[PDB]
Amino acid sequence: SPEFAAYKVTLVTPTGNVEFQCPDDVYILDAAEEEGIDLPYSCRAGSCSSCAGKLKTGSLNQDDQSFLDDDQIDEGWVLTCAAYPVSDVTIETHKEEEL
Ligand code: FES
Repeated sequence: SPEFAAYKVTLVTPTGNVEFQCPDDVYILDAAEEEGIDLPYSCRAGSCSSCAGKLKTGSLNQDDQSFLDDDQIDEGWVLTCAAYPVSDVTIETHKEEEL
């Protein structure tokens, strides 16, 4: 394993696909915001539905999330404020209305 790593995040947002590198120790939301992408949120603490997305491709660490149940994680749900990439990932954002 590397001392330092980042992963390519592809977000499929309502206004288009956007891509950026996300450090492996920065949450998806935080890294998107630093690149000027506006994503939904409210609690920023892993305990609500606001920042929900769907993982389409790759792997995440969501140890820091709590609101999604184990079946929802198995089904690909993501709380973007509380998720770290562990590989390159593609995530569809703005999926709250779907819960
Ligand atoms: S903004 Fe509440 S869980 Fe992410």
